[PDB]
Amino acid sequence: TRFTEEYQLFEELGKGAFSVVRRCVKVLAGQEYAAKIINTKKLSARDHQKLEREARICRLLKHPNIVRLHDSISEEGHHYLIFDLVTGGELFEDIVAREYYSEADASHCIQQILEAVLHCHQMGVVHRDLKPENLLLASKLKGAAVKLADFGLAIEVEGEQQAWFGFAGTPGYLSPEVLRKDPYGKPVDLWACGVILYILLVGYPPFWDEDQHRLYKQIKAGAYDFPSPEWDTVTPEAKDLINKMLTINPSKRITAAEALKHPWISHR
Amino acid sequence: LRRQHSYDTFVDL
Repeated sequence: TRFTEEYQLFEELGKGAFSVVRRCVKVLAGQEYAAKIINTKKLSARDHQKLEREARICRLLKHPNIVRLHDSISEEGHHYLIFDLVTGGELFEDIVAREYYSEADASHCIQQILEAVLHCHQMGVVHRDLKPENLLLASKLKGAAVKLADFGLAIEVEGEQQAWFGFAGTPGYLSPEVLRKDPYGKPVDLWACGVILYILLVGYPPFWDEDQHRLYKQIKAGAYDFPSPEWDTVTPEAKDLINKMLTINPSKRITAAEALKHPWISHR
Repeated sequence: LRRQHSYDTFVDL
């Protein structure tokens, strides 16, 4: 139907579960995109819902630090998602490669992540799954935009509505309120931002334990610290921002707007 | 620093 009529397929850029990503061109526009081609026949009822909600939620977001979903087409047994062409790979991969970021690079990175999160929150969306694996670099070039991706676990919220939206996310980045089965909302994204920022600076997470029971106990207790000597030379304002993000009471936790006005960021 | 996977429900690991 409309995908074949408007888009021209080029080379494979990546593969997922029941999905291939190819470079494509909107023929009449002459602009290149990443076309995610999904075999809908292979998807479970659960997977179908997550595709539907991803297609709806990503499409209502428009921000330079969010991977833009330009189009969503359903044909005979194939779903097509047209995204921004992003060739820099995952923030996760860049952190593994570089080991850690300078305060200047960490601040620049988290600034772009908070702008993306602020946009989501203003548009009435909670991502629920912020992690370096779900953040992509626009290109290989230094200073290339960081873009938020994979809205498969994203929810719509009405203003400052708190509700039990279910147990969802990535263990290491899960907020205390989700672990506590509490009604939750926008703040869960800011906790994940704290975990990401911690990782950016020293290249290991504030909460890790092979024993998940211990891991979840530590998160709920806010039992993180700044080990020596790596943290000894990190500025107090950097640690202050992490502390305000890793606040176990989501009501007392710094917002995306507030975080962007923090001395260590100063973007708003 | 290890890759971590997204869950849509609680599972005790």
